[PDB]
Amino acid sequence: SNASKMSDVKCTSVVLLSVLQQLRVESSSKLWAQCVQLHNDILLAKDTTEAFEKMVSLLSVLLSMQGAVDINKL
Amino acid sequence: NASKMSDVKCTSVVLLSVLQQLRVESSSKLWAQCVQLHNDILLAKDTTEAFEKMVSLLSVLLSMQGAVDINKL
Amino acid sequence: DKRAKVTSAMQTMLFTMLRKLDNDALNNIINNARDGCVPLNIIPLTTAAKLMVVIPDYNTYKNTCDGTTFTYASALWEIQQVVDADSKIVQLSEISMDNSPNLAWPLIVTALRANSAVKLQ
Amino acid sequence: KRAKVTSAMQTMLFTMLRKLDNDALNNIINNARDGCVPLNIIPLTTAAKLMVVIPDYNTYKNTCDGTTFTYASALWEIQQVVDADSKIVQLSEISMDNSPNLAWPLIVTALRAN
Repeated sequence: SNASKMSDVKCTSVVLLSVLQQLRVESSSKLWAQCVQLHNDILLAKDTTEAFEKMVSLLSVLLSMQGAVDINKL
Repeated sequence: NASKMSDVKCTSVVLLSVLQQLRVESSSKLWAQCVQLHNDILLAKDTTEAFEKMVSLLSVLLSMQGAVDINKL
Repeated sequence: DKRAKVTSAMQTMLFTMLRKLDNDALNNIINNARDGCVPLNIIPLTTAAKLMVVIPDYNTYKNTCDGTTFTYASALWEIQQVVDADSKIVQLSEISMDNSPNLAWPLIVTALRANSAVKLQ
Repeated sequence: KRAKVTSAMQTMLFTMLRKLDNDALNNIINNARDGCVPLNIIPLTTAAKLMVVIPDYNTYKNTCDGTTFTYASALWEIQQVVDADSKIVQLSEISMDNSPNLAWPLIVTALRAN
């Protein structure tokens, strides 16, 4: 049950990083390094609480990019 | 189903990232084939098509003896 | 543009996975983003750390703010400053149903993650 | 620390793969755990050619019967077998008593059946 979500949230973080990469965030050197570190922290998370809180930060990077993604997927 | 669809597509993104970390981009022809497989998985409309392409994509990783430990296998 | 089709499918799968996780904080910030309330810096996790958020309209202001408290990402945040779209300070008393058409939307709220434990230590 | 990240990403990959619970993926993962691994991309079309490493007799007998090779939820028609020295091996040679005399691993070439 909880181990199910653990792998699910880790899989999700890889997609999130890939979506951010496809949005040319790698050109923002400092921001991209912060995204990679958060993704790394999620993959290395010990419990679902820590993984979810780090995902909050990682996802907020995507959500700040208005017009890059649509509200129709939100 | 619709969740099985999202899980398989999520898995294929992870598989490609695992292969990228294993330097498969340095084989331009093979990397082009992996990307096309991943693309077709992400664009699939049914689970059967998505799983058949995943077999091909996964076989790239499994072909690389000494790149993934037997523990995870 | 196959790359664009794939990008669209990858983004749609991402939010399908996110909803399937059913985390209250993730749901909150996605649901806020759908209404135009989006963060401007990375959402921080340590107490007293600074968050800046866009508030697009009065309806969203009332749905997230009460007094000096902003509710977001399953946490409470103490509002320090509000500025309008020309970067001019806005007092909370100005944000009323009657006065909001007079304001330059969207507003930008700066707030600090609230802490409940031994506040005077 | 990139090795820890890389190891975590690969553990999660195979945990997700197992969660998909697909027979064909399960079959090739389990075969790979025993050392039976492909040498080209597994094809999906009738009569397409596949090459696999077969490490030992127990794996050979686990996957091969007559001239049929079972793999990735499909049947494959064995076309040719070679040993480590790239010398052709007849199926009649791959036997419990004679396998100690072969140069393992073998490489089996087969064509997908429809």
